[PDB]
Amino acid sequence: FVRQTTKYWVHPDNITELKLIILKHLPVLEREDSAITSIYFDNENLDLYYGRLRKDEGAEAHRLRWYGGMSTDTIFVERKTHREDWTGEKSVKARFALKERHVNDFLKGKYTVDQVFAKMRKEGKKPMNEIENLEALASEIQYVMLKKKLRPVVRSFYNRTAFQLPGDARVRISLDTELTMVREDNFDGVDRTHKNWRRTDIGVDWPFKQLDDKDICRFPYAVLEVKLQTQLGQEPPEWVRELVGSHLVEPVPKFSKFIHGVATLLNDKVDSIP
Repeated sequence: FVRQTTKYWVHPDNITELKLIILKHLPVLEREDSAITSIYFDNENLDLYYGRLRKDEGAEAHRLRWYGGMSTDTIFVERKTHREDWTGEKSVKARFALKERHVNDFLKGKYTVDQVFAKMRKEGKKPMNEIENLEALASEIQYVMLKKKLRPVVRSFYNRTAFQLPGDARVRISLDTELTMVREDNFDGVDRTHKNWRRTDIGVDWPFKQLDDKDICRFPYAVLEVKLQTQLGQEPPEWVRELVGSHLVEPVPKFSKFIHGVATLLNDKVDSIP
């Protein structure tokens, strides 16, 4: 079989109609469970933003992500690294999990790499080479956090719903809704975070009505992702071809939420905008 993954933008007010159509064909796989929140880090010079915008060889993006509501304790510390084609290497994404109570301390170097990985080394369930890999990752994140004086700058939030028939991978779909960016920085003298890795005056309670609305960017689209596995040489189901060819959706290229968030919410601060 051949794979295809495609993303489409959807007008917000077509969401219900779109979900109804999908549900005729694929079933859905508290309301807070569907939340995905990521806190992107950068510094006062927006060094990481510019590095990612320009696609510098080696340009890193750093974000801390959690799935679900505010009782979720597992925080994923994530780093993306851009590699230019000329290197012969592919860009990479990597992450490791941390309990929430260790996040501030880890980022500050008060909770050490050895401490992060002590228990997983003790249980020896993970191959040591993988643990080594994760240690190099954690150390390098800790280092850039300090060296580049990074702090929380923008949050991305959205809800993800997935639709899938068990045992049939011909078509799998996800729908991301409530796409939102929220300021996390202190650049205007407003201390949004009070030394924490994320602001705590909101949770996953979109659309965050309690906040200063200038801190919020509500994205004007939802995102549909369709993944196909098509036996060569058959066709994808007719209903999918019809849907994707309809007025309800439009194909879109790769779009950075980090870049969109900074460029939109801190427009007065950037001197290059996509």
